[PDB]
Amino acid sequence: PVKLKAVVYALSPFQQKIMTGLWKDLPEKIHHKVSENWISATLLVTPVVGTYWYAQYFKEQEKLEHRF
Amino acid sequence: IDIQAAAGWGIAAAAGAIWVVQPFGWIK
Amino acid sequence: TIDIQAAAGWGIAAAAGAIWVVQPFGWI
Amino acid sequence: RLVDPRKNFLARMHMKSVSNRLRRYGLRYDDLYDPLYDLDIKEALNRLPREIVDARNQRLMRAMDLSMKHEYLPDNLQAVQTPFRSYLQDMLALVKRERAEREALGALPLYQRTIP
Amino acid sequence: AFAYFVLSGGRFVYASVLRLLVLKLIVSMSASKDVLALASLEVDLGSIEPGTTVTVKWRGKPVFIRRRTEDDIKLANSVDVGSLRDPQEDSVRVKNPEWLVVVGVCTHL
Amino acid sequence: TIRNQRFSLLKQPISSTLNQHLVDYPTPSNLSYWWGFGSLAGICLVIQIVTGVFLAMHYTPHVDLAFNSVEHIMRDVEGGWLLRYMHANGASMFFIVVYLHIFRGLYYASYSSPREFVWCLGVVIFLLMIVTAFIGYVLPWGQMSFWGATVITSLASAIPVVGDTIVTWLWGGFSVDNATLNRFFSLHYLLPFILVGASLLHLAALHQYGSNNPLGVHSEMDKIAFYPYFYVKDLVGWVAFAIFFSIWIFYAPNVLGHPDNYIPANPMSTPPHIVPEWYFLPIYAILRSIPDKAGGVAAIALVFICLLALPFFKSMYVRSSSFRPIYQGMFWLLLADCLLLGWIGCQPVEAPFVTIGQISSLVFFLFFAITPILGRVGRGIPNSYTD
Amino acid sequence: TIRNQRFSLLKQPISSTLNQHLVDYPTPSNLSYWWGFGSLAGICLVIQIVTGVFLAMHYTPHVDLAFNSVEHIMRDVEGGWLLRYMHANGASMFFIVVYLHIFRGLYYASYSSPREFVWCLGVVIFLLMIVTAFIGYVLPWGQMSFWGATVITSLASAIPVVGDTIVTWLWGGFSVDNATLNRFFSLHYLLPFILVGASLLHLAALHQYGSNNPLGVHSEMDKIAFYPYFYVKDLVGWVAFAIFFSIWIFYAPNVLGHPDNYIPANPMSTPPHIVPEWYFLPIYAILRSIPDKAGGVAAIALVFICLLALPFFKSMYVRSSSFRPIYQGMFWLLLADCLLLGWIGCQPVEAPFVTIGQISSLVFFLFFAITPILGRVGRGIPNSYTD
Amino acid sequence: VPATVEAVKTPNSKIVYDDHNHERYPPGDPSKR
Amino acid sequence: FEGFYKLIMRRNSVYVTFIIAGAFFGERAVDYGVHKLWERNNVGKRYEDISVLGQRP
Amino acid sequence: DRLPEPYSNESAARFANGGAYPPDLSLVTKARHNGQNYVFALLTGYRDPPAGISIREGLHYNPYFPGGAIAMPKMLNDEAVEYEDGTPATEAQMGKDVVSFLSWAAEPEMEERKLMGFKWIFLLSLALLQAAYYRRLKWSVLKSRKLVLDVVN
Amino acid sequence: SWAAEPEMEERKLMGFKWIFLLSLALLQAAYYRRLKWSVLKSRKLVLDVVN
Ligand SMILES: COC1=C(OC)C(=O)C(C/C=C(\C)CC/C=C(/C)CC/C=C(\C)CC/C=C(\C)CC/C=C(\C)CC/C=C(\C)CCC=C(C)C)=C(C)C1=O
Ligand code: HEM
Ligand code: HEM
Ligand code: HEM
Ligand code: HEM
Ligand code: HEM
Ligand SMILES: COC1=C(OC)C(=O)C(C/C=C(\C)CC/C=C(/C)CC/C=C(\C)CC/C=C(\C)CCC=C(C)C)=C(C)C1=O
Ligand SMILES: COC1=C(OC)C(=O)C(C/C=C(\C)CC/C=C(/C)CC/C=C(\C)CC/C=C(\C)CCC=C(C)C)=C(C)C1=O
Ligand SMILES: COC1=C(OC)C(=O)C(C/C=C(\C)CC/C=C(\C)CC/C=C(\C)CC/C=C(/C)CCC=C(C)C)=C(C)C1=O
Ligand code: FES
Repeated sequence: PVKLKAVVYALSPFQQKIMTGLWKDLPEKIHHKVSENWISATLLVTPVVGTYWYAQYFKEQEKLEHRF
Repeated sequence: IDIQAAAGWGIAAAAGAIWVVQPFGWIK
Repeated sequence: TIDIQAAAGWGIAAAAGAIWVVQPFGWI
Repeated sequence: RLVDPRKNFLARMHMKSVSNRLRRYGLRYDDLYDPLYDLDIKEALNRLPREIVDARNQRLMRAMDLSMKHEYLPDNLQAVQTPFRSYLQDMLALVKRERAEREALGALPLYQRTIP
Repeated sequence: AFAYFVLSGGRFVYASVLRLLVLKLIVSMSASKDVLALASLEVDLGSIEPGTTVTVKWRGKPVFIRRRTEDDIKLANSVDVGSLRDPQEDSVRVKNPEWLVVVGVCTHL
Repeated sequence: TIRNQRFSLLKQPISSTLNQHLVDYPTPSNLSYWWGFGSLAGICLVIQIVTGVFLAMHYTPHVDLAFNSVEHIMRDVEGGWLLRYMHANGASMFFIVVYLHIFRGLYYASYSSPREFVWCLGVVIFLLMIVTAFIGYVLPWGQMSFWGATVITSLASAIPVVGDTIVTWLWGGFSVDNATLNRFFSLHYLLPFILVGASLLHLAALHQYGSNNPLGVHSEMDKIAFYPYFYVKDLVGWVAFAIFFSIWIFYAPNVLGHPDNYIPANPMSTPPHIVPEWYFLPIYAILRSIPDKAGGVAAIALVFICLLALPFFKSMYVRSSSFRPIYQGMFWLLLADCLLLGWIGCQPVEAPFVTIGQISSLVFFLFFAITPILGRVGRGIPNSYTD
Repeated sequence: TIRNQRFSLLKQPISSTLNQHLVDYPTPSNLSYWWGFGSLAGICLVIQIVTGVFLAMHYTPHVDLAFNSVEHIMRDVEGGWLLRYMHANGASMFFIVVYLHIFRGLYYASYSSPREFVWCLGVVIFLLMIVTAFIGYVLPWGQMSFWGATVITSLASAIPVVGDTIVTWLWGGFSVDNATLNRFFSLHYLLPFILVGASLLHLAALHQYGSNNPLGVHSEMDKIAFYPYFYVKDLVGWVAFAIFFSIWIFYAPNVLGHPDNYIPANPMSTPPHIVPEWYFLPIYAILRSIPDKAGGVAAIALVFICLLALPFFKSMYVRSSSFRPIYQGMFWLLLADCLLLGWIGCQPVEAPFVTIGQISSLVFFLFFAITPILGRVGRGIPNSYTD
Repeated sequence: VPATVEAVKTPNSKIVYDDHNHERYPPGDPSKR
Repeated sequence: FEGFYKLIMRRNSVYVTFIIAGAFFGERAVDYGVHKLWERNNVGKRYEDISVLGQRP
Repeated sequence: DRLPEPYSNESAARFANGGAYPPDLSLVTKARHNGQNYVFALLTGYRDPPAGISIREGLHYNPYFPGGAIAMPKMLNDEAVEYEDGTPATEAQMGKDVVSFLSWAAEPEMEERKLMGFKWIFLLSLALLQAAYYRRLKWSVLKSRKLVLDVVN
Repeated sequence: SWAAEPEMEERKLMGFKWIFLLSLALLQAAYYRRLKWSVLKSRKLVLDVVN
């Protein structure tokens, strides 16, 4: 057991609003999600999308070359 | 607290049986 | 220098067991 | 070394990003060193004074509370944070030095990890 | 010393019993006698037009028969043996220069 | 406390083990929704077993009757189509949930000490899932069932000395036939029970040290009971999973599969497009990248060797990707690589997909090769980044 | 002590659970060979599962192929005659061992407090064994199998209102057909795994207080570790059981069975003699002693009710029959009665076997009616037999 | 004086709860049970 | 009104019956409403909407 | 009784069709990619081959069929069938109708399946809203808590 | 008779071999049990009670 020194105040679940917090400070939530994860989203989407488009470009050139 | 609870839980059991098994038509 | 002898001794046992479970006398 | 922030600018960006992430939770870098990871950290932590370990435990409870609440520290509290003020590395290094000295002279370890 | 000698005698049986039971389960998964009794037959065939491939059945092994044109024979004889992954000549694999009879099962998998 | 009288019934010997392991077990309070996929995997296993036991009441494991009995379930059995689609799509859902479960562990370094045994037990579980799902896919005895079995059972032929002997023993004959289907059905009923037992050991191993948390720090200062806090949290994921599963079962029941399995098996003709289920595609692409049969099988084994050797690599003492920006970038590159490998597996073996698959397979193995040296370099970070 | 270093590996967390529950579990030192049948029953269950899994690799659950697949097992697959005889005679050995295990518990009153839950879990196991073995006997689809399944599924018709609909639901139609045989196969693969779980809970319940001993007294003063003392005592029983099993497998493989099951099932003509396996005969006898449809089924249920209510009767505080001459005498009469009932079940329904079966059924139920009376009267033994 | 010690020694009837996730109902309102 | 209302939040046996009744009636109403919208969206495509239904020759 | 078979076995079918086997049509719309569309296009897609393409004797050109050479002839010609409802039996009308019949034959449970899907996805969405509320209600006491500690940095 | 039981000759050879071998194992099993238990069965127990 860890020795702990702390004071905790808690409110009853039936004395507070339950769902309205979902759509509170929404602009801040979106800004935090975008600004912290845009590098992570870039590192996942770019290799997948870039490789996919290169394959389609390769297939289109190969298909046209074999035509008469 | 004992007879009333027994009656209430028996009613719930009977309601559950009619809900799981639907004996509509067998009520003849 | 007895771990090496332990390995060699157990290697003989592993070889002896292998020839015992699988008996490839008709293959050698 | 390339990990030197003063010599290498890439390390400067690496240190800045880690400091910013730690500062949001009020955590020091030495609070990420958990005693269950290995017995050397546990031995080093047990040798530290009580006031340091109590403060480490309170920063960890504050951070776990913030993480649970999907919250960060207020900017006023973020200004006073010292993410890279050390309290464990020197003791950890000494514990590792003592462990190696025991091994070099053929002594039994003072502690071993339980086979899970 | 005597006790270890006596206990080893019964250990002989225990190892043999374990080996027998394990082996009996393993060999039970091998090919049955009714399967092995259907592994050798013969089938006759006819002729096909040039430039085509007909697949015949033997025992789960399709057989590829191709009537190769004279141009196909020149194309199959103008290759370096050294570059081949499996060094082999065209002549040693064919009796009639027109009829190639091979089993149509990929050697990979 | 002298226990002379009986207190709460959950503390009696009849249910003390369930109380301490399911109800009152302490859990880190900051666990995110990414920690609810272990319970979802257990529910997917229960769905697979329950539907499978009732499907086996109508399925005949004979080559002359296997395909027709599956069609008998879909057409004649009252409620048969639902059981079949909940079992066919259930295997895909199981793999989706487990794939997310694995990548959660990779992101947060959940495999690290002191939970190395939890990761190792999971890898064995993943092997059991792969074997179980594959032999089950042969049961309908369609075109992809037959030709799927012809390949995998031939993998043993990579062994030089006894490779052909193992292939024939695995087949029960000289080809894929009723002997193979009958033995695959028995193994497909047994392996899910072994998978249940492996999951129990998996959960027991984790409960020795508790769960890791998104911060990856010591969590003893802020632990709460599993019930009701993480029961209701997991219940949200269960209902959201049920909507996703229902979309496939009732509106897209055949898009996750291939139409060629609706053609009865033909040992003479071969489909021009022989592919496994989508969840075996990344492994399939790695196999096809190596231009050698022996090398390809070794590469598949090396994948599981790299997974097993991951927890035991000497590393830095920081766990979470939230504080490891370089390892965080590597993780997202690995996730994109795994998706790239799966898409390449569906592509035919031709340019440019051959080269792409080889680069993708190389990048996948680089993650496990670069991770250990990141830890060795990262061990010197606290000395370098002073106050 | 401070567990700073690693002592014996058996005390490490990897094997601590196995060490405390198997190697070092405290066991009364005076346990006789009658306490070795629990491990024998566990070994029989494992033998049935292993042989059954490999037999399911060759068996076809179809009415057109079930009989021939069993004959194909006997004649074609190498060693298949051994697997089939091991499985068929293994079910008889399982019942022989479990019947001796139950009677040890009756003689030494091992059902008494504090082991009521152990006995109750054993009764549930016994029901699982009966259902498992019965539906397995239907799988070969012989004359015995068909007419055996016809009446057991017909037992549900004893219920007045919904009895017919349960029979048709169990059949999957209007007669015992391929639907009945196919669903019996699935349940026969699943129930053995449920038996494994029930036996583990059975074992866990017994370990709460420890095993009873031949003297029936408190044994905490003379307990020894299970390994190696009761391991080497159990090993003697295992080898002796193997000799017993080998005699049946290799020299009398069909004595414990009826030749009628070697005739393919004919729904048109019933055999002149129609009996279950020998281990079901005592239940057969009680069923046929009641000259009523509903009464016969009610008596069968009353057998398991009486076995379940046995531990809860207000009994005296003395367990072992070695100190209870009246109870000891009644036990030997009950054993002779159970032997008589099995012999009666093998007899056709006619005089004098109708009267004998009725009397034997009454004597069987009298044992469970007199035992509580013995306890209440026996309570005053210490106050009447004074020094 | 440490904050925990000050809080223990000084009961405060004007307690403020974290409101990022949940906003409280006005004090003196009937329960939403 | 108040009689059933006070029994529902006071006795779990009554509340369980209320849950069972709500599941019975709620599912039937949804099943009826879904079928009505299904019939409205598929006018003229039903089996009984076939004009030659009953004259094979 | 099942629908009658036109041939005794597969070999008889191939011998009567130039060596090609007409596949069973019970699941054809499910056994091909884009099955409903592919069957309609294949039935109504018999046309002259592109320039430079010659078709061997006994086969017919169809671009939708892989390879372009099909052993089935154009069977859906105008007025090939007399409809009892009087609708004009054009090539496209008969092609649309037979694919509709083939679609039902492959998926006879679709209407029951679709009705179950709409009802239960709607009911599960309602349960998802309750599940979110139930989770947030239980966790509100933890999320709104005020923690007071002595540490600063 | 042969057609009904074509495996009988192999079955009988197996039975004689393995029943004989297991009988040797039973004799060794008894020695092993009595060797491990001898320290318990020959022990001398001195207690204080009389009646
Ligand atoms: C184009 O081609 C391809 C496909 O087609 C379309 C595919 O679909 C796939 C996908 C398939 C996979 C990813 C699965 C491959 C992986 C594994 C592990 C194989 C799965 C394993 C098996 C099929 C083997 C089945 C296992 C057995 C038979 C076990 C045998 C042993 C038994 C039963 C027990 C042994 C007995 C004893 C030791 C005796 C004592 C035992 C006791 C219990 C007492 C690939 C790659 C492919 O290229
Ligand atoms: C049938 C398959 C599986 C089941 C039923 C299962 C079940 C669980 C459960 C219930 C948990 C605890 C709750 C949770 O963290 O979600 C857990 C944790 C974990 N599992 Fe799985 N699991 C499965 C597969 C796997 C696999 C394949 C791996 C790795 C290759 C794995 C690795 C882990 C790890 C590392 C943890 C601890 C993570 C942490 O505490 O942060 N599991 N598992
Ligand atoms: C003991 C439990 C199980 C039983 C008895 C069982 C039984 C069956 C049966 C009888 C079939 C054939 C019917 C059909 O094709 O739909 C089948 C198919 C299948 N099973 Fe299982 N199964 C079990 C568990 C699992 C598990 C755990 C998985 C996933 C790992 C799985 C994956 C599959 C798959 C993919 C198919 C083929 C589905 C298809 O395309 O038709 N099964 N199973
Ligand atoms: C999961 C494990 C098991 C499997 C897969 C299994 C499977 C089978 C199969 C396939 C058969 C038909 C082949 C034959 O007739 O010899 C069979 C028969 C039988 N099984 Fe099992 N079984 C299992 C466990 C058991 C158990 C635990 C019992 C006993 C309670 C049992 C009793 C029987 C009996 C009595 C027969 C009929 C034997 C005869 O041919 O006369 N089985 N089993
Ligand atoms: C699957 C079959 C069964 C297995 C594997 C099994 C296993 C065991 C084992 C290992 C023990 C402890 C050691 C021993 O006393 O032999 C035990 C004890 C016991 N079993 Fe069973 N058992 C089975 C069936 C039954 C049945 C059918 C009953 C009777 C209803 C029963 C009643 C008991 C009782 C009363 C004990 C305590 C015996 C004592 O300590 O004196 N068991 N069982
Ligand atoms: C409206 C009437 C018919 C329809 C809708 C129909 C449908 C089909 C379909 C879907 C295929 C397979 C397409 C594919 O393989 O991708 C096919 C193939 C075939 N059909 Fe029909 N069929 C019809 C009538 C006929 C008739 C009357 C004959 C012969 C007189 C015939 C002979 C064949 C043959 C030989 C093939 C195989 C073609 C090949 O393998 O190249 N079909 N048909
Ligand atoms: C704090 O820690 C905990 C977690 O981590 C954070 C959890 O995630 C969960 C929830 C998840 C669980 C329990 C996963 C399910 C368990 C396993 C071993 C995975 C597979 C389980 C299956 C297939 C169940 C089948 C087993 C049966 C039927 C056994 C027989 C028993 C009965 C019928 C009663 C719990 C309770 C928990 O406390
Ligand atoms: C001549 O006549 C007779 C026989 O013949 C030769 C017999 O052999 C027997 C032997 C039978 C005995 C002793 C009783 C067997 C007992 C039971 C309970 C079997 C009933 C169980 C069945 C049919 C299968 C169980 C079905 C289940 C669990 C349904 C599955 C459903 C879900 C999973 C939801 C008797 C008495 C007999 O008089
Ligand atoms: C002092 O205590 C002990 C006893 O006296 C109470 C015993 O009598 C025995 C000997 C007898 C035992 C254990 C009988 C138990 C049998 C059971 C539960 C049925 C068969 C067992 C199976 C299938 C094993 C299942 C268990 C596990 C962990 C799954 C993995 C196993 C396998 C894959 C084989 C032992 C070891 C014991 O210690
Ligand atoms: S089986 Fe032909 S390349 Fe693999």
